[PDB]
Amino acid sequence: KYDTRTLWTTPDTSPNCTIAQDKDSKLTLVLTKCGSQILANVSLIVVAGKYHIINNKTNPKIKSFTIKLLFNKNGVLLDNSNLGKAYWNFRSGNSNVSTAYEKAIGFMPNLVAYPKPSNSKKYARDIVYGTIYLGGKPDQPAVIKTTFNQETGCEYSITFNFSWSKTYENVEFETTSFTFSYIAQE
Amino acid sequence: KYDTRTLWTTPDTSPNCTIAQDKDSKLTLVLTKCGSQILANVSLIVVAGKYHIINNKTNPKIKSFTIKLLFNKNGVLLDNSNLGKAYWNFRSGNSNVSTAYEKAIGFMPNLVAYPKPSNSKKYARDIVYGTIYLGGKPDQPAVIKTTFNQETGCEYSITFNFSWSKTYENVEFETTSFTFSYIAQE
Amino acid sequence: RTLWTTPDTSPNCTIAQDKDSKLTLVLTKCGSQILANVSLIVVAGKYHIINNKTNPKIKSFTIKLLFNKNGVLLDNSNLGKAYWNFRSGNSNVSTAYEKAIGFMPNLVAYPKPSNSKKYARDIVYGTIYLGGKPDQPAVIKTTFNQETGCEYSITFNFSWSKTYENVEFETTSFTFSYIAQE
Ligand SMILES: CC(=O)N[C@H]1[C@H]([C@H](O)[C@H](O)CO)O[C@@](OCCn2cc(CN(Cc3cn(CCO[C@]4(C(=O)O)C[C@H](O)[C@@H](NC(C)=O)[C@H]([C@H](O)[C@H](O)CO)O4)nn3)Cc3cn(CCO[C@]4(C(=O)O)C[C@H](O)[C@@H](NC(C)=O)[C@H]([C@H](O)[C@H](O)CO)O4)nn3)nn2)(C(=O)O)C[C@@H]1O
Ligand SMILES: [Cl-]
Ligand SMILES: [Mg+2]
Ligand SMILES: [Mg+2]
Ligand SMILES: [Mg+2]
Ligand SMILES: [Zn+2]
Ligand SMILES: [Zn+2]
Ligand SMILES: [Zn+2]
Ligand SMILES: [Zn+2]
Ligand SMILES: [Zn+2]
Ligand SMILES: [Zn+2]
Ligand SMILES: [Zn+2]
Repeated sequence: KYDTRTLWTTPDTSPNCTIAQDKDSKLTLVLTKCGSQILANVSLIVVAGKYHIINNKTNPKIKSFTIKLLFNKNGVLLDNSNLGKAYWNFRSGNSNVSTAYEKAIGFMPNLVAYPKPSNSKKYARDIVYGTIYLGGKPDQPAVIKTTFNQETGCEYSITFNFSWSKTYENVEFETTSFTFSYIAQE
Repeated sequence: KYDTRTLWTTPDTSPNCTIAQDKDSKLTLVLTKCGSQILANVSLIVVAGKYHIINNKTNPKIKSFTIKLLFNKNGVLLDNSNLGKAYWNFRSGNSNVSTAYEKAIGFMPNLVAYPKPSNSKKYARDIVYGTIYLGGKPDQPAVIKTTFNQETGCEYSITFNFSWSKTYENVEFETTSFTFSYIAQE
Repeated sequence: RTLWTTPDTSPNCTIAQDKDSKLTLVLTKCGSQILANVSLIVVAGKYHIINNKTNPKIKSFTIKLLFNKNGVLLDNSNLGKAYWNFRSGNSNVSTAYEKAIGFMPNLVAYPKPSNSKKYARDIVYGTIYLGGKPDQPAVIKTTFNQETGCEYSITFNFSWSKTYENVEFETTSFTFSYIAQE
């Protein structure tokens, strides 16, 4: 059956995301609608390019990057997002429904909770911080900062900024999972 | 909506909470019922009075404060709570249903999991800890400690204690969001 | 919709000796994701009172839940089967469940051990606090489907790095989620 309460990337490892080069990563993102809140589960695997293997010995200034999901007024993912549109859809089993969705407003971050930009200092409640671990190692933390509706050129957005303090020496950027939630638009 | 699965403060910024003076803050709290667990999402904006701008040079020992939600046997908010009664109801759209609810036991913290204070041994599982960030700045952590059913003068309670260890100088007390869950009474 | 240990404090888990602990675990199915809430009370034995001045090398322990093709708990799990069932009130359904595959950790998200690249996404880390004291953290590492001799697994490793002196191992609560098998 069509799982109309889940919007996801599918849980496979095929690259679906472009951070620095085309399809250099798998963002695994599952949004499950529990009424007024979306329960969100996220991880990242970088498979190629600039962020695949971190070396802060050779490149000490490379300490963060950003993955943006931008949505229009109907909750449809915009082309300029880092996440590709071909496997972002409602769930069917371990895959997606066949028809590209036309409406997902119920999965969008609430605009009264998280107003869009701006020319307006905004309240911090539109941010959630967490920590994930590279390679599952407990001494390899990175910060995942999630921000709602702070991108311009869209109606809604979810942004993930990944950052770290440690001087990583050939560490592959693939992460443990993090769960959060946010208030839904409808 | 008439969303009988969500009890909330609404997502607006109208001050609804009294910490040190009348309506000096907006507590944004959303309780969403996923069967036997309540999914909770919380943030705080202090808009005026003593806790609005922290200055620990002027006030070295102001390092914490508490917001309490106290409930009767039917799950109805009691007026000694810091959150105002007019701001707390079942969801309708971005607003509240027009008349106060009579029962919300399904939203109350489970008394077997989290007993009221008594002569019996108190267990730590009635607490959840998280860290939120003032102004969304990653060097401005504060701890949110949430405690279930540990107030007297009520049948159920949810208490939020906000505290910090750093010496903050002119830092605005408005927070990022935190998600947690707890076991429901019914 | 809810698989759980019941929320009472009667011991149901064997870490170092028979029924030395109460694992309170609640798994609620929100569709494609399981919402999980976990805490631990150790009541007796080696892990009840931590004293790292006396015993410097007692710094971690593991609790394993092993499941077969049907989502049924295998009896070599640390958690006892008598206690683990679908909710009815504050107790359990009268009969033992035959099926809960919809509560199992998804095997494409979280594959069993293999001879291919092993990804970290099958781990969730959190911190809980012993005695509810903010200066007594311990790490709770949760891992999906990485045990052998089972179809599915959930494992909780508890560890700490501070030198605790006479600290009772009873934790605050931690919530996490994971992608469901179906
Ligand atoms: C409830 C609660 O929160 N309790 C905490 C209490 C409590 O606040 C007080 O007791 C009051 O009640 O405090 C604990 O800490 C006591 C204080 N303490 C002692 C130490 C040793 N060092 C020192 C240190 C300090 N800094 C400051 C920079 O840090 C921040 C900041 O700017 O303030 C913290 C922010 O949260 C962070 N922001 C974000 C968004 O993340 C920022 C940010 O990153 C930067 O600003 C950049 O923008 O930074 N730095 N050092 C702290 C310390 C401890 N270690 C041990 C080794 O570290 C790790 C590791 O990397 O290996 C961390 C890792 O996450 C962890 N892994 C896991 C899975 O948990 C591992 C692991 O435990 C071991 O490796 C074993 O495998 O350890 N290094 N440096 N710091 N603070 C307390 O009382 O114990 C903590 C308690 O939770
Ligand atoms: Cl009022
Ligand atoms: Mg909705
Ligand atoms: Mg102490
Ligand atoms: Mg299912
Ligand atoms: Zn790689
Ligand atoms: Zn297009
Ligand atoms: Zn290491
Ligand atoms: Zn302000
Ligand atoms: Zn001001
Ligand atoms: Zn600063
Ligand atoms: Zn004890």
